Amino acid sequence: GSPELRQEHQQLAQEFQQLLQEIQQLGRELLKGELQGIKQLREASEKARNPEKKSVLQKILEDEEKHIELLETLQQTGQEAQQLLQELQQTGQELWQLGGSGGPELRQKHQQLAQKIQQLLQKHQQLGAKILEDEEKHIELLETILGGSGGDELRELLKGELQGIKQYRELQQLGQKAQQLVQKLQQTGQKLWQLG
Ligand code: HEM
Ligand SMILES: [Cl-]
Ligand SMILES: [Cl-]
Ligand SMILES: [Cl-]
Ligand SMILES: [Zn+2]
Ligand SMILES: [Zn+2]
Repeated sequence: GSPELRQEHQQLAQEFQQLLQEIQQLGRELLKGELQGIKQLREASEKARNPEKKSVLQKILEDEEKHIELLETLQQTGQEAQQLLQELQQTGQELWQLGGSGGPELRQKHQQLAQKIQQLLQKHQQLGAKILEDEEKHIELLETILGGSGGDELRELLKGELQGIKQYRELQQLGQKAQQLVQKLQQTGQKLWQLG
């Protein structure tokens, strides 16, 4: 009944708020690591004398720089979702008291905030998927230049890129969980209105 559904909706929102925090914190860890890996790449690229290696490392570096902008956009998208979550909280606490009374604008605002957060999480997801694909492409490029012996510095770059992919995967994993929570928030909140 409604008591149990209000409890579930409350619990889902608390979980969502924690997950959003963990996402943002991971983005900041991803920024740090990307910045650190770019330092190593720029040095390696500059020091490279083999044409093949130099050209590959320049393409990786070019695109890693672009990752910094994409990650900043991802973090701005997560912050916006946090701002909307605040508003869901305040409007939801008012809906707890008012219910369906008065005109529909409060109800609609809360539904519209939820729709907007779902759209932000889809954007965030897509931007993260774009970064992770390209990070994987840079693994494949590094492997092209890692034939034979030596390549010690290249192996260090590869190891860092592999740690990056681990983190990006975790980022997408949390985003998918967050999107699932938002679906459950929608379903439970719809049930709350249906039960009146
Ligand atoms: C991202 C999606 C959503 C989030 C984070 C969210 C969050 C919240 C929060 C924090 C509350 C106040 C809980 C409390 O009383 O302490 C609330 C209340 C409520 N929400 Fe949502 N909500 C979401 C989507 C929806 C949708 C789509 C609907 C309806 C279509 C809905 C209907 C309600 C209703 C009826 C209440 C009042 C009952 C209550 O306070 O427990 N919510 N929501
Ligand atoms: Cl260079
Ligand atoms: Cl070289
Ligand atoms: Cl590439
Ligand atoms: Zn990257
Ligand atoms: Zn690339």
